Parts: sequence; structure tokens; C-alpha cells
Amino acid sequence: MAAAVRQDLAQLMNSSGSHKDLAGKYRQILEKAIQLSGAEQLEALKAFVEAMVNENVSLVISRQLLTDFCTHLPNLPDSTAKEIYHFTLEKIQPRVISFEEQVASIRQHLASIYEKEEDWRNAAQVLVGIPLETGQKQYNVDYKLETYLKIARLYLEDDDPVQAEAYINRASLLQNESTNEQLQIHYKVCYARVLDYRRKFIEAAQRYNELSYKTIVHESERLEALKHALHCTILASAGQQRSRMLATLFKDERCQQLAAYGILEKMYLDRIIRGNQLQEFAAMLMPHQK
Amino acid sequence: IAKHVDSKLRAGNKEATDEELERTLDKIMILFRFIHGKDVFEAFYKKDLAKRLLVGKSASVDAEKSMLSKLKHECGAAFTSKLEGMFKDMELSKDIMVHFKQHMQNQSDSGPIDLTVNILTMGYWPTYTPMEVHLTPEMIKLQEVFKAFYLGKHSGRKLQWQTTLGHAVLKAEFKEGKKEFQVSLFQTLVLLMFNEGDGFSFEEIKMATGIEDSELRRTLQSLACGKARVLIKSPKGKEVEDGDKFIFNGEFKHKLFRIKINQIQMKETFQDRQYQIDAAIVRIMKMRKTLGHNLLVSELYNQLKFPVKPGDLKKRIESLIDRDYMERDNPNQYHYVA
Amino acid sequence: KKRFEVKKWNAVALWAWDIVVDNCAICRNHIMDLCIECQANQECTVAWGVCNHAFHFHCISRWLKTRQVCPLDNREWEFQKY
Amino acid sequence: NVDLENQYYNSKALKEDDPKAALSSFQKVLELEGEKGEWGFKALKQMIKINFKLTNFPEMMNRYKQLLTYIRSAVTRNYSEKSINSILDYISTSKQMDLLQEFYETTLEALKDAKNDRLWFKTNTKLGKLYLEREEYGKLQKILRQLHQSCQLKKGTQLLEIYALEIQMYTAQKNNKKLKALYEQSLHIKSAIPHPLIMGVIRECGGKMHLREGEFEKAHTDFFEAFKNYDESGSPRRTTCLKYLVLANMLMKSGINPFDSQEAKPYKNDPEILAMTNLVSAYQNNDITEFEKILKTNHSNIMDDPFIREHIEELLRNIRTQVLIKLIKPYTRIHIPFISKELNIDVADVESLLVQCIL
Ligand SMILES: [Zn+2]
Ligand SMILES: [Zn+2]
Ligand SMILES: [Zn+2]
Repeated sequence: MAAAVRQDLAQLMNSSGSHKDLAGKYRQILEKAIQLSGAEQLEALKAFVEAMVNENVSLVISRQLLTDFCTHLPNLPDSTAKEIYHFTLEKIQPRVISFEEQVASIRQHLASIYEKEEDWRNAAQVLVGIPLETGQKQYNVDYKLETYLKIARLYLEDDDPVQAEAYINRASLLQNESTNEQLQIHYKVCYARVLDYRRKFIEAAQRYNELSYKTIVHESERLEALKHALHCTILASAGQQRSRMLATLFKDERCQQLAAYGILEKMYLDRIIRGNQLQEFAAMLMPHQK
Repeated sequence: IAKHVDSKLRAGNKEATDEELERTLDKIMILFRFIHGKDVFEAFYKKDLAKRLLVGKSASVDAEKSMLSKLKHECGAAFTSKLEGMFKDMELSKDIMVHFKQHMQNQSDSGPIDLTVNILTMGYWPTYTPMEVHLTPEMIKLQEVFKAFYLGKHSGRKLQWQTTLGHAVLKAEFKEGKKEFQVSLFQTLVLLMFNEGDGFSFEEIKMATGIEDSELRRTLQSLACGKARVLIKSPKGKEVEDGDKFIFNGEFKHKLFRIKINQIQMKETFQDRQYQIDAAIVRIMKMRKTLGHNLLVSELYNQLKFPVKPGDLKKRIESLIDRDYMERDNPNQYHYVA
Repeated sequence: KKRFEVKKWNAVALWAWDIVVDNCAICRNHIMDLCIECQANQECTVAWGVCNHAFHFHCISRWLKTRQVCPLDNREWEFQKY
Repeated sequence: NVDLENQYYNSKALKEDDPKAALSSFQKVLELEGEKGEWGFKALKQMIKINFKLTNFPEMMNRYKQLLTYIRSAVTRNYSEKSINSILDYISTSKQMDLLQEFYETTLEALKDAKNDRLWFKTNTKLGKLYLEREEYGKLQKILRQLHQSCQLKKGTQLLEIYALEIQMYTAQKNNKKLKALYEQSLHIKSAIPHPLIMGVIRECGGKMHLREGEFEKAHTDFFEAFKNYDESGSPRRTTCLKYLVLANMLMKSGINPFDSQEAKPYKNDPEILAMTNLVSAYQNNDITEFEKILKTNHSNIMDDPFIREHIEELLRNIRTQVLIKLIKPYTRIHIPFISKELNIDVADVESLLVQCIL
């Protein structure tokens, strides 16, 4: 029943000895407060968050306390962690400039929770709140690319192709110059998925075919990409580019193991396909392709 | 050579003059019109204009735009380019500051500090990223308020602040006499963060303020040394190491009620490519005999892999047309002429 | 009472575009993916201008082949950067 | 002598006793100083502001006279112009136009006594703008004539400013021919460094005149220049300029989305521009049904000004012509009622459109 200890924090503010003593007192009071488990603990964290934003405490000590509190923080049940995450996110709003980077980290953690809570709607909104571009503090290229790819994937899983396309365009605006290797492959995968979702089937098939020749990617994912390219080029609008792509896939010996080889045979030679033939081909199509 | 006209255009109190200043400016242009190598003069004048307008104020914008207009003649509208942009940026900064003052006086009129912004354009000015130093909480409110106001006025612009090219005034309260300081951002931050507490070590300054080590060393080089009375220290000249115990003396007997320690401004610290371009120009010709200038530039850009700047294109075209390799009646077309 | 208090503060800032370029006005495709005909035919990069509009290179050359006018601002097109 | 200049600071520091003590303190600031310098300029001003705060017009009038004879030399032209503009604005914020008029008259006469130059030019320009605020024409016209005589080339800024003022007056006086003549005259100046507000003002009128006459390429160029120069200077006219640019682009046969430019993309979601954005997106990628739906839904917000309504007849006909051309392309002998069904118009309109297209 150590509820009053948070009020003791006020008595820490009266000290005028501006040195490591205040940092140690804050660290030890945080250590004492985190030992609780009930709603008293939730009130404790709350009070701590609403006291950290106070202007009386110096910027450096408050920043250090906030950052180590966040870095040790998330070891609680998910519900209380989400509640306190929302509380601190809405509380640090008046002083975002002085508490920028910390807030960013917190937001990322919140998105992580929505990754395991099966919520692709609010996860994108939470990840958007991070000021990647605006702000006196700028991040590296890799962080921006990873955040944009995560947002694009999250929006894609929510059946919102417009926002996914916008954020993949934002990512590609800076993807050209980068040092990471797997990030380029992930960006190509996300762009191909976005093009597939936007019903640009021939471009998606071209991107998937180009992706299938990559050596870093695993063989199983290569076969999956080839299957996706075949499905996209079968659904693509009839024409000359589609026929050229069909010939290109036909000249590949890996199409035999694919389940849609017969349709490829009947389409490459320009033969009319009966209605009953596509009875089983439409079963393997993606839900958004029907 | 442009240093003379920069000093003549600089603010100098008694240097203030009359229409004969315009006559002397015309005389300077008379000496300039027959001088070759205009690129160096233009670059030096751009640097001088940036120095005069970005930090501090010049003698008068009158003669400034008069000189810009005079250089527009005999050179071309596209040749001047940037300087007109700097002038327009200064005008926009003045207008935006007036509007922000009106807005601040209108709603929640408190005015803790007097902000003065000088918003510039990314391209024209010789910009440079700041140290990303953490600003003390007294000036964060005005930064947020002006950012909100600018976003409300202009949509989708984003402000890229520079905390290395500004000034401020601090009302010192050491003892009797409010010695109004005039400091740069680094010194403002150091003094303000030292205000809460006493005797912070150099590593404490690095942690609390976040200035880069070299810039912080340069800043703490001042506030002492000169006149050996701003701060009394046993070492002289330069001696600063990690863990140094330094504290401002609790008295300031500087014998003038106008303190300016922002003295940092005073104590401030192809042949192969040209051959390839000429060969490309020749190869584009002896084929397309009559060709436009933009078409020729695009053709050379297509035929080359490395980027190359358009200035190289223009200078090589001029050099090789000087050698009677082409001839110039449209002014944007070239015949082969061998 | 503050030993140092800020009375006035003159700061120098900059403005930019939070989103510079997304599509070529000519081909309506992405700026940095491919120049539409380059996709059907099969590196080529963007070509800026004095007005800083940054079309493609094949697209701007095709436009210049007919008329020497910038598509958007309708000014004289002078090449800059590559 | 550092005491003399810095004692203004410690006399402005004991500014708690403004009445009968600040006046005396700055009075002895003047009397203890003989060197013509900026510090006396600061003194005058300070007491001018303090005195005008506590009424007492004649003393501040005399202090005006002292300041105006102080503007001859010593202080920089930039600071003197800034102080004159600041004092004029800080009084004009309280109206009381008669003492403002004597203010402007004294500035004009004093700057006539000294060199006039751009300082007197801009003082008279500000007086003309103040007259324009009242929309009265006689005083504005006479001030404009005085200004034009003073101007009457290496000084194109002055001509551009006076032409902008003339265009601003005549756009309220409703004189189309005068506006066209003034725009044609101002087209000659090519070596000026003006404020972007002036450039936008002189370009918007030219774009409107081109739109009225029938030209569309020059109208589009002028409207783009006006919008670009109106954005920067803040301005609350950027919108209508963007709407006019969109309309001119649509009347240009377009083929290129005007919202793909970096200078107009952020405004594509403005509440006053959304209807025009939808109209443009419907125009290209021909869709008559979507165009009609947008026109009917937004029939009360954009169908008010007499500039889009009069050009809506040119539209709804180019789009129909393009749809007809793209529809009759693969056929060789096509029924006319089929075309009427496709275009959602009666047979007579289809026949008239076909006859006009063939002719
Ligand atoms: Zn393009
Ligand atoms: Zn290409
Ligand atoms: Zn352009």
C-alpha cells in the first residue's frame, strides 16, 4: 500500500542542489514505483509521466529519466501498457520539441502492440504520428525507409490501396540512395504488392518477374513470386505486352511445377479457353483479385 | 575586386552618402563591364550579399536593388538570378514578421520574448544544417507558436531552422546594473542553462546543451580571454579539457551599459572531361548541321554517362565556337561550319 | 529570478517542400521508376530545369522535339542538373 | 564619452516614470550630446512614442520636426526608412486621419527639402495606398499624377509599382481598356526587381484580360505567374488565382494535370479548390457523367463569379467532342441514335455537333 510515494516526488522538486543527486532520487523513486502491479501502479506511472513533463525539472535529467523509463517500461500486461502509452503520448504533446526522439520511440512501441493485437487500422495511424520529416531533429535514411515500408504494409493489409500507394511513393522518393541491401528487396516487394492491389496487373507482373531473378531471395519465395507473376499476367488486359510477357514466362522451365501451367499452354498459343476450364483456376486467386 | 564594392555598399555610419554613391556604383560597373572572368566576380558578390543580408543589416536596400538592376543590364535576366531571389526573400521575411507580430498581438497577447524571423529559400541561399542543439525552454514556446502560425499561413512548407546565424539579448542580473548582453545562440544557451545551478563542468555543458565539441570549444573560448576580465582563469590563450571545473564569477564590472560578447563575428576562425565534352559536341555536329542550343545540350547529356554541370556545356560550346568550329538569325541555333 | 532572461531573439530559418515531386506531368508515371516508353521497350534519370520541375529525361526530350516550352509553367525550358 | 551614449540605455531603463521624467531624461540626453549620431535618433523616437502615448499633440509635432531634420545624415537610410514606416504605422493603427494627413504632408515636404529618392517615392506610394483604402478617386488620382511626374530606364521598379497602383485603381473603376493598355505598357519593362505582390498584381490583370479576349496560352502563363508570386507574399488571393489557372488550363485542352506542379499540390485539398480539382480530374480521362455530377453537386459554390459560368459553355462541348472522336474511331457506318444514347443528348444536338465537327 505504497500509494503516497508518488506525492513524495513533490518534495524532490524543492531541492536546489542541481547535480546527480536529483537524477539518483528520480531513478530510485521510479524503481520503487515500478514494483507495484495493481491499479496503484498505473496511477504511479501516471503521476510520474505528468511530473516528468513539468517545466521545473531540467531538460537533461527529465530526458534521461523518460528514456530509461521507456526502455525498461513495456514489461507489463498489454492493456495497462497500452493505457500508459496513450497517456504519455498525449501528455508530452505540449513539449514535443524538447522531447522529440523519446516520443518517437514510444510511438513505435505502440505500433508493435497493434502488430500482435490484430489491428492494422490504428497501427498505421500510430506510426504516422511520428514526425519523420517535420521537426528540428532528422533521422537517417534507413529509419525513414523502414518506417515508410511498415506503414505501407500496414495500410495494404487494411484494404486501403490509396494510402499504401502514397506511402510507397514517399518511400521510393528516398529509396534510390541507401546502404542497406535487404531494404531494397523489401521495397521492391512492397511496390509489387501495391501495384497488384491497384489493379495494374501487367506492371505488377513485370515487377514480380524482375524480382524472381534475384539471388539473395530464397528459392521458395522465388517460386511464389513467379506464381504471382503468372497469375497477374493471366488476369492482365489482352494485348501485345501481355502476349510478350506470356512468351517470356513460357520460355522459363520453372512454370511446369506451377499449378497454372495448362492455362499458360492454352493462352500462349492464342487458343480459346472454355468456361469450364477456369472452374478450378479461380480458386487459387487472391481474395482481392476476385 | 568585388570586395571594394562590397565595402562601399556596407553599412558604415559616416559612410552614408547621397546620389553620388549611385554615381560611384555606376563608375564601378564601368570598370567592371570590360573585365573578363565574370563567374568569379558573380560568386564573390553572391557570398558578399549573403553575408550582408543573412546576418545583420546593410546600409540600405535601396542601393542594393539598384546594383542588382544595374548588373541585370549587359548580363541578362537569367545571369543574375539568385541575387534577386535573396532580395525577394528579405522582403518576404519583413512582411511575414509584420504579419506574425500582428497575429501575436491579436490572440493570447503575452509577448515573453521578441521573435524576429528571417525565413529564406532553400535553393538560392548558401544554406548549412545546424548542430541540432537542444534549445532551452524559454524560447521553445515562441518556436512552437511561430511554427504553428507559419503552417497556418502557408500549407506544406516545413521550416528548416538554423540556430547558428542568429542573435539575442540577455538581461544579466549578476549585481546592480542590468547589463544587456548581445549573444549568439550558443552563448545564449550556455548562459541560460548555467542560470539554473552553478559551476557546471565542461562535460555537463556538453550533456545539457548538446553543442558539438568543436563549436562548444570555440564558444567557451570567448566569454573570457579578451581584456582578461569577462572570466578569470589561471590558463591563458586556450586550455579546455574534459571535466574542467569552470564557473562564472559572481560579479561583472565591465564599464559600459551595453554588453556585446557576440564577438565571434570578429574573432571568426578537368582537362579530360573538357576533352570528352568537346568531342561529344563535335560528334553531335557533322551530322545535324543546324541544331538548337537546348537540343544540343540534351543530345550531349544523352550521349554521356556522368552527370556534368550545364556550365561546362556552355563554356565548352563557347570555347569551341571561338575556334571557328561552328557559327551562329535565331540566337539559339548553330550551324556546323567546318 | 532568472540570472539570464531572453528579451528579444532574432532567428534565421528556411522553407522547403515537404513533398517535392511525385509524378511526371507528361507520362503521369512515377518520377524515379521508368519513363513509360522505357518500360514497354525493355539507366535513364530525371532532368531538372531552371524552374525546378524535374520531369523525366526521355519524356522531356520527346516534349522538346515538338515544342520548346515547359509543360507546367509554360516558360522557356533551360536545362539544369541531370 | 561612452557615458553619453549608454546613459540613454539607463534612462530608458528608468522608464517607470514616463510623465515629466522620461521627457526630461531624454531632453538632457539631447542637451548633453552634440555629435550627430544614431543615439540621438533613438532618443527622439523614444520620446516621440512616449509623448504620443500620453496625447499632447503639439510636443510630439515639434519632436517630429526634430526627427525630420535629423533624417538628413548620420543615421543609415535603412534605419531611417524603418523608423519612418514604424512611426507612420503605429499612429495609423489608431485612425484619426487628419493628423495622419498632416503627418504625410510634413514627411513629403521634409523629404523634398532633402534628397527625395526611393524614400520619398515609397512615402508617397504608402500615402496613395492609404487613399486607395478609402476608395476615393480624386486624391488618389492627384497623388498618382504627382508620383508619375516625379518618375518622369534603369529604374523599372518605380514604373512597375506605379503601374500596379494604376491597375489596382482601375480594376475597381471598371475600365477594361485602360487596364489592357496599362498591362501592355508594363510589358515593356524588363529590368526591374519588384515586390512579388506587385508582379502578381500586374500579372493577374493581364491573365484576366487574355481570358476575356480569347487567348488561352498567354492567359495560362500569366495566371501561373500570378499564382506563384501571390503564394510567397502570403496573400489571400492565391485561391482565386489557382481557380482561374485551372479554368484556363481546362480551356487550353490541357493534357497535363496542373496540380502535379510542386507549387500547387498542397492546395489541391483546399475546401475552395476541391470542386475544381474534381472538375480537372473529370476533364482528362474523359468522363461526361462524372463531369456533370460534379457540376450539379457544386452548382452553388463555384457558379457565382462571372468568370467560370461564362466559360462553362466552351466546356461540356470539348469533352463531348473528344468522347465522340474516341467513340466513332473504330466504326465505319454507325447509327446516330446510338451516338445520342452514348453521349446522353438528343438527336438534334448530335446532328449539330457532327456537322460542326465535319465542317
Ligand atoms: Zn515523366
Ligand atoms: Zn528511359
Ligand atoms: Zn517549368
